[PDB]
Amino acid sequence: DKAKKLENLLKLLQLNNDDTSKFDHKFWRTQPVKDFDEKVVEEGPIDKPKTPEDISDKPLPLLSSFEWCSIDVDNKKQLEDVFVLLNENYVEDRDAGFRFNYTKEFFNWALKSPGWKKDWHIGVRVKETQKLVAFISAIPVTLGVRGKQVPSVEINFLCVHKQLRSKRLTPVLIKEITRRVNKCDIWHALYTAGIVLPAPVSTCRYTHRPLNWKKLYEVDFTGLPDGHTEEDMIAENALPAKTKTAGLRKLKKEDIDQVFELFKRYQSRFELIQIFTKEEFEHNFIGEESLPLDKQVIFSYVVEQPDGKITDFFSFYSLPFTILNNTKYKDLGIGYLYYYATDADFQFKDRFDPKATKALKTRLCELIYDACILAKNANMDVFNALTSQDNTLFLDDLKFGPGDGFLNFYLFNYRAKPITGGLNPDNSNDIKRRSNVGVVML
Ligand SMILES: CCCCCCCCCCCCCC(=O)SCCNC(=O)CCNC(=O)[C@@H](O)C(C)(C)COP(=O)(O)OP(=O)(O)OC[C@H]1O[C@@H](n2cnc3c(N)ncnc32)[C@H](O)[C@@H]1OP(=O)(O)O
Repeated sequence: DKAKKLENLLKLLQLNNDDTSKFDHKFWRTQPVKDFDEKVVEEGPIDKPKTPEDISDKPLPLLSSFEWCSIDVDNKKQLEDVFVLLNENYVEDRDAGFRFNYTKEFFNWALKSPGWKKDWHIGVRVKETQKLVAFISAIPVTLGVRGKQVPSVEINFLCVHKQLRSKRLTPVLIKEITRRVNKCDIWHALYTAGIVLPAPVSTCRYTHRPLNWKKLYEVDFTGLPDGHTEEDMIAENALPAKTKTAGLRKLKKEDIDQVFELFKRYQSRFELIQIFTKEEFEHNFIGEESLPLDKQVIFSYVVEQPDGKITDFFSFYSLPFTILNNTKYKDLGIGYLYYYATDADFQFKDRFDPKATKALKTRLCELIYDACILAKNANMDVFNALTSQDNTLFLDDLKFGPGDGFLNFYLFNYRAKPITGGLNPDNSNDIKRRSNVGVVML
């Protein structure tokens, strides 16, 4: 009642002409989640503490015709099954012009994270045919939620085949993967969606830096502004071929220890983060051995000083679209800004000091300017960033356009207060406060 009131208001805040994928609440009403009207007095779990023994080993009943299944990443045939199911179904509109293009290379990187368990890469198949019709994945991480060590799981890649959509099969998937994670002494999750569900702990906005404006326009992924020319836009978004900041090079393995310190030192300013083990850190920021440029997933760069000191670190991952109804172009290169760290504001006591901000800003501008060059050179056509972290320092100056897509962050079975998503009351970039959202989901 005051739940629906505040939900409609939340939906109105986020109203737009769904860009990409975007889908009274009988399922979540029965779930360990913050409700909209609920003010949080103290942060912590929602359910009374439990043990694996209160949770059964028998998987939840599916309707007649279906069956569960693990997916072994390493098993080509099975892996392929996932990205076929995704690519064909992961975009609402069938004739939208674009399709997701999840590669084997990509899921090998994302789904094989330290502690990954094939039983957490869940699927559903038709009994008779063995057709994979639904998928959800879980991966282990300890989250940092305002100083508190939360041992949790990251749910991503929920997908249900379009032909049997709206069949309340999503609850079953969720319950079942909750079951499998509860049965291993994990009681929380971090999930993000573009859709508004009961527990938005945060909200950020997608933005786009054009790297190849001409192609972007020819594919209808960007507009031609009023009183402006095609050439004008080309000229406006023109990037140099070579990066500008001295010291810049790829992230070698030998850098892990020095970077990992700089990263958790830097990251420890945000209220919601993932606490990285040197193991999982190394896995995220160095991809499969020698992939070609059109298959490489994670791009990580560092700034080495003459004396060998590592000062800065930024990363980005590729996730291409397939472009359908278009004679000139078959696909669209998409870079996403990932995790980064810099020591440029370290010699300052307060993050929000006008001087500490000025310093951090002109550095982030330098680094992310180069990230763009690098991405363009990696043959990407557009560069996405999320108003999260300290992103709001450079988004505008670096010609990151406003993008009509919102990302809400959620915590399962845990209540936390609103965390700055880098947005103002009116959805413009909060350049004064920036964001305390430290995690970057896929
Ligand atoms: C350690 C404990 C474990 C923690 C577990 C964490 C669980 C959280 C996991 C959450 C995963 C997020 C992480 C990601 O991967 S977010 C990425 C999800 N991907 C997409 O949305 C792109 C492709 N979309 C689809 O395939 C859709 O058709 C899906 C399958 C998503 C919805 O299917 P459909 O449109 O054909 O209808 P339904 O009959 O199946 O189900 C309708 C009910 O389900 C609720 N719903 C619908 N969509 C979502 C959604 N995206 N997150 C959460 N809930 C969702 C909805 O509110 C309604 O419930 P209620 O409002 O009446 O109550």
